[PDB]
Amino acid sequence: KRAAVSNKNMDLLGESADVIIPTADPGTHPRGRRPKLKPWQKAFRQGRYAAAVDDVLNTTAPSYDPVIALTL
Amino acid sequence: DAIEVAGKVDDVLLTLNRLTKSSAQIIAYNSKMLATKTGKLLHTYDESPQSLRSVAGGRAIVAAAKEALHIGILKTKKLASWEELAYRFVSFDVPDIISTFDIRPIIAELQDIDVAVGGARGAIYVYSNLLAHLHTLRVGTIQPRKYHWHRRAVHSVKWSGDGNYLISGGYETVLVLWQLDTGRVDFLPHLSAAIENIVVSPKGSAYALHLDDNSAMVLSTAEMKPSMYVSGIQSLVLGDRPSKDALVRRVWRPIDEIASPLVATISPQNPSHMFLCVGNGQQATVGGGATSTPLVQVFDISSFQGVAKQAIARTNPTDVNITSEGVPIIEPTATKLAFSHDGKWLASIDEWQPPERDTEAYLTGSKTQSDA
Amino acid sequence: RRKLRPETIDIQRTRDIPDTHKAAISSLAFHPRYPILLSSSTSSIMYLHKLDASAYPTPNPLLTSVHVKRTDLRRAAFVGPDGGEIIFAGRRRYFHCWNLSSGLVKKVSKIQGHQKEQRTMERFRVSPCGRYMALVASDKKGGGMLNIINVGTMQWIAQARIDGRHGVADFAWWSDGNGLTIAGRDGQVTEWSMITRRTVGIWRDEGSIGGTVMALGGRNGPAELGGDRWVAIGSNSGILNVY
Amino acid sequence: DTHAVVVAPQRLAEIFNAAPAFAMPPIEDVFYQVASLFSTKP
Amino acid sequence: SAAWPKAEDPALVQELLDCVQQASHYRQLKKGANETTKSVNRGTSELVILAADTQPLSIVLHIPLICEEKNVPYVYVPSKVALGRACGVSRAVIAVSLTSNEASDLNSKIRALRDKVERLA
Amino acid sequence: IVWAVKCLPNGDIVSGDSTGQVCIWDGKTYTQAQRIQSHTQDVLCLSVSADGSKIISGG
Repeated sequence: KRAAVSNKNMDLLGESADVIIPTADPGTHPRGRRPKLKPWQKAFRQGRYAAAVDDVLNTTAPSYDPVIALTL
Repeated sequence: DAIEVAGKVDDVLLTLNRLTKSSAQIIAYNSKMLATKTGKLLHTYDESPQSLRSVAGGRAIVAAAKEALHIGILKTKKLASWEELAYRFVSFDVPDIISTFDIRPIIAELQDIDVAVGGARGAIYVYSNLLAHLHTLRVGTIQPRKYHWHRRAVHSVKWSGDGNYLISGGYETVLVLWQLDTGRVDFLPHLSAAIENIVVSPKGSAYALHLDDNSAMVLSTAEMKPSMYVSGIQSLVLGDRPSKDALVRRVWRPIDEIASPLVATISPQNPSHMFLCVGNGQQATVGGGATSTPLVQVFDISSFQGVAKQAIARTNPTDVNITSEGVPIIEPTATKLAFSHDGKWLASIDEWQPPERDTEAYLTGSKTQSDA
Repeated sequence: RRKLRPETIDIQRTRDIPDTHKAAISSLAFHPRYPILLSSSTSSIMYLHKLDASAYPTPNPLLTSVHVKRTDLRRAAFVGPDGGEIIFAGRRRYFHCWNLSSGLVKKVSKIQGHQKEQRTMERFRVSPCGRYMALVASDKKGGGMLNIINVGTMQWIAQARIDGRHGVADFAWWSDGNGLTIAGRDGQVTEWSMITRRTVGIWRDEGSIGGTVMALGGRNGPAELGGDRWVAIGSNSGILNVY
Repeated sequence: DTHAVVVAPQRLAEIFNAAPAFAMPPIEDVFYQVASLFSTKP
Repeated sequence: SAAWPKAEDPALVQELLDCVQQASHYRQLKKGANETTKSVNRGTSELVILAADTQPLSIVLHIPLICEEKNVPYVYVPSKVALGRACGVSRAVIAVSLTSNEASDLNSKIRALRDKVERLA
Repeated sequence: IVWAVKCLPNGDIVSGDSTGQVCIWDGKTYTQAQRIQSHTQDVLCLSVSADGSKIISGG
């Protein structure tokens, strides 16, 4: 893949331009990394506690963590 | 209302005054009629009346009982003389305890009205057409469209501008928008506190919210950011109008009470600011049987605006406010908060214990639930 | 300016726009009231120029030069007969509306329940009355829809769905401002009204194996089809039919 | 309002090349042919 | 009328014209009634698409006889102008005939397309 | 997957499908006039009143 103008060259032309409109909402990451939710966090947030406890306390899984289990 | 008496439109006031405790009567006044303090009586209705609204002009007025709703159309067209100001009234029982309602006029005549009644059980009943149903002894079958999303009582319902959308807000801190042309629904979900009141701008653009934590935000549509934010002192209040979800006997009925003094320090190095302990909202603070105030705000004393806010104890604004059973969650209260000599340190204490209904399985011998 | 004759035109090259772009020009637009040209490129820059060939020291001088952060500009358009707001957009899932009085730029990012249907906001058309704006929803699947948005409140008010093979080639609002004519790919063209909010009719371009663009103009057309006289539909072979 | 009539010259060349100068239709008939070619009636 | 294996479904018509355009870019296509008749008579033709918008329809009716004698599938599309600018001609083409070769993705498309034509019949 | 179609007496077509929607299709033009998002899982059966006044959808 190859973009027409990359974001760094867009930044350089924006330095050359007059009025800059920020499109990131202030207080977020500018490149746009939002904290994505792990599925046990998503199930706990929606209120699916059975799926949350199972997805956390499954100890065979490689993403297993006792401090995550204590957190939930 | 601005009605036409002879050819001069002027203000008419429509008061709702009690005569007994569960009855009341609605009484109209001009300005010169208010100067002599006699009023044109319009209706007396006898089931714990709440509120009164009217359409543009003075053609249709809508009165609200606890379970019933009284629609009134003025009897004559063009209102020749003042002594013939009479309203024909039809009452019918809404299926739930009426918390609020918004009427939109379907129009320079008044063709119809569309009533949205937000009830105390959570539903929003939309009665689509009323003057063409009660204009015609016999009436046809009227049946409201039910829109149920809120768990607790829905605090405010309003039609939006053109009439495509039905915006609403309840205890669940979420501004909801019923799409109403499709079946869909879109929402601005995680505010600070309960959406206690909404209005729509004269144009369709802005909404203005009175949030339960003493705040108002003029939002703009589909930017959905507060273009105007105004905050107050947010402390514990003994409310005048008691609560909108204390009508239907919940698990914990919300009581207007102050159990403990407010935890507050004026801060040295900046004596105009005042740090004080608050919850998410007033109702969300006092709900649950304990003060749940896991936040502080800095409040300007010299110019009375809430400057800023921050969390001290653990809080989850983005999680659900209510458990699956129906009790609001309690959050750790910041009991003791006092400020250092320098202006550069702050030490707080926050306590939390599980609720008494929750233990039930830790009791072994002489242990009661309070002891656990 | 004279009324022009059908075989030769008195076209006349004037002083070109002085500021060049660093990428291809995605959209040009003229202000409906004043002689002001708005150009927008894929290099995230919009240029507003005032048309003055007799200017000094630079002909067609630049008013302002707005760089939009991180959005390539696929389309920019003026709103209404007064030309009060500029709506501009690209590949991303949001579009901005910049009011030319009071200067505020609002970033619309939700299309009210159809945000799954719109993975882009690149192609849109504002109505000539300025009240509405239609956006082609990025959902091809043998037939394309386009969500219609009230301009003044930026909220979804309608949706027009046509059947095709790859979706919507182009579309155009009617001149009175109510309906719109949606020319899809594989030749099906659909007149869809706003009053009754369902399809007025469907016809077929003559022998089009797939449409690419459409335009719609003139005056004194049919009164119940928007009052535009000519429709011009250009296909992917190279042939443009005018009806 | 009207405009100038556009006519490809091959049609007029066919009108006059249909026959020689002698043994052509009379000039009233050829005038009606040329006028109906240059008539701007839809 | 006389166009009884008619392709009326627009999805099938779009598939036929897309395969015609791909064969036209592969130069595996014979355009016109005379060239179609030559390909069908010589037996190099894999599929043959006639058009039903022909104003005397009887000028392409001889090709169904030769296709019935040589067992190749013929189908009728609605519009000859669509067939013409599907081949890339800028004229109206009333009959087209697309041929086969040893090994192609196009030959696999031809086999699937004549299976769909046999589903029409 | 359009699990159930039925026809109103005035000509329109009501169709419940795999998204749990109920679409109202125009009768003269055969284009859609409305999408009503009603169910969460798919609408499996429809019913239309005899005078064309009520639609029942079961998912």
